[PDB]
Amino acid sequence: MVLEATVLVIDNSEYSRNGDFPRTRFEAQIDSVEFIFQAKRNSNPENTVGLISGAGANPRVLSTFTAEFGKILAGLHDTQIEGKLHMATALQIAQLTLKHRQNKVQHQRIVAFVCSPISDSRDELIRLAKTLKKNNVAVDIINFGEIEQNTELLDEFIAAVNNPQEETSHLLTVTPGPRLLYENIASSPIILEEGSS
Amino acid sequence: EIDTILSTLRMEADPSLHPLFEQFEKFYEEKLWFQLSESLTKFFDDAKSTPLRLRLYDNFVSKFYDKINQLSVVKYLLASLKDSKDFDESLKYLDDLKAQFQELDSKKQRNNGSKDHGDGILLIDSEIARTYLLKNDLVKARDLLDDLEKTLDKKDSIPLRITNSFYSTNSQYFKFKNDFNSFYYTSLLYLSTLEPSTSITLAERQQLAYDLSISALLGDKIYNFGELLHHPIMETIVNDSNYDWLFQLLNALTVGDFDKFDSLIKVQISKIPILAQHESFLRQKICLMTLIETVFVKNIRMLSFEDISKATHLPKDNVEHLVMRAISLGLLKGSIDQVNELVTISWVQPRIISGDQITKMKDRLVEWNDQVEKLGKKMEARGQSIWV
Repeated sequence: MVLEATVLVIDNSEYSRNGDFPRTRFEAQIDSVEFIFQAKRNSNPENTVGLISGAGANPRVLSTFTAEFGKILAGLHDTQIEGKLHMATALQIAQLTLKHRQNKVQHQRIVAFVCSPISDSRDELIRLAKTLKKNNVAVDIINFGEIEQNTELLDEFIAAVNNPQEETSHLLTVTPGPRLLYENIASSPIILEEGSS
Repeated sequence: EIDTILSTLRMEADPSLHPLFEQFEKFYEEKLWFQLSESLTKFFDDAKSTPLRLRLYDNFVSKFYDKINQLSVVKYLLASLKDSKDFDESLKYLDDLKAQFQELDSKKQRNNGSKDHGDGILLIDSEIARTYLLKNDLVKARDLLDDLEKTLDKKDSIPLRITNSFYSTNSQYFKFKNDFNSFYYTSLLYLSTLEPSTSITLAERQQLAYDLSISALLGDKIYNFGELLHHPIMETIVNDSNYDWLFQLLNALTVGDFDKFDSLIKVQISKIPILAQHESFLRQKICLMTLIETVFVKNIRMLSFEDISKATHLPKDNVEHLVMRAISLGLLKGSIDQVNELVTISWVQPRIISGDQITKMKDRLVEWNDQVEKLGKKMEARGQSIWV
């Protein structure tokens, strides 16, 4: 792919531990965070990824942009397993992280695993929508948590963010069955995806 | 597996209680485990009294031994063993679990990511002490408090759930020893850190309130009577019948009258033998309160024995004893003459600040500001040619 800066967002809600993916969803996530980091690098090696949590009851910046998985690993193992995803804070935090980098000629991406339905205000969601369009930030959300009993509030906004543009923003929906979580992300486009230009 | 267990729970139970067993099984099939955890909570909230409560635990703990959060799981057992009428059985189950939690943490660490696991262990040791106390062993609980207290302090913080159980054990121990003073400190904290669960029955909260009121009537330096009636715990139970005359002993103390207090106490001393054994402390307590109060609302710093004797209904012989206990308790400071028969006060104890007293503070500060500003103007005119 192209030289890309990504914030990977990990949800540590209390639906992030559902038995849906073996063995537990939380162990499934350890394998996926590692898997995804790697997929991005092998595509084009000029990729970097930072790490922030969107949950724990608090969001926390673990890691800024790095080409070493050892830091990203280290931020992951320090977690507190209960939280609640604050959708709004993750988008903002991610956007500020993307303004400062070691390379400032890179694509601006946010990928977020969403393991719970959102409890966020409706008004709040509308503001971030145009914040992503101002700064020309495109976001793929991997959802397998907000389809379990919830309907996608997020859909409209993610659509809106897309423009003709080498990045395409996408809502990626994953059937939440047993086949393991890194595998469904792999069989979803996320480095098999095409542009909007 | 879970299927055989589920049938056995339903049969021995009532028809009303079949759909409860059914809710759990459903979450299990879908594998939504946030919902499974909540639905166990509805169970132990108000049906910890059903004979099947303990077994129901035994299937879920095995599955979620290391899969979900340790605080969640442990919570069920504790509530189950608050409803056992046989405490020898209660002690055995804890002793096994205590043992499991010491093995578990090896495994469990790698699953969470990296986490604590002393959380369950602290709660288990409290339950061992509480079983002992309902069986009247004061000493076995006594070495468990010391060891348990130190581990609170070792961490930067203990959770509210964990610390309620620690303060739960302390309350139980103290009322047997009959120290009012000790019982008082544990209860005020228990209300602060009180769990948001409806799982702690209101019946316990009421009972705890009655004993609290009793601690402060017999207490030794408690002049927080107004303060006790502000907090929800007493405020709302004022119009209950047995907690009427009980709060009237609070209110009589406040206003410092002796007749409302006399008419009340002669009935309740006979009726309830608690007020009988601590009679010596109860009478003195009014006398002390009258003294402090007359001193605090006024701005003068001395009173003759003659003023004091009418106020407290004591002769000038006992009044000198009354003064000595007050200084000693830490209510007042001053000195005593018997050759001019004055008590000279020099210190008053800061008490509840009322809206009116803030205005009062302020007036004096305006007086002092002007004085400083005036002096500093003169001190500029002076020394005008000699400065750095």
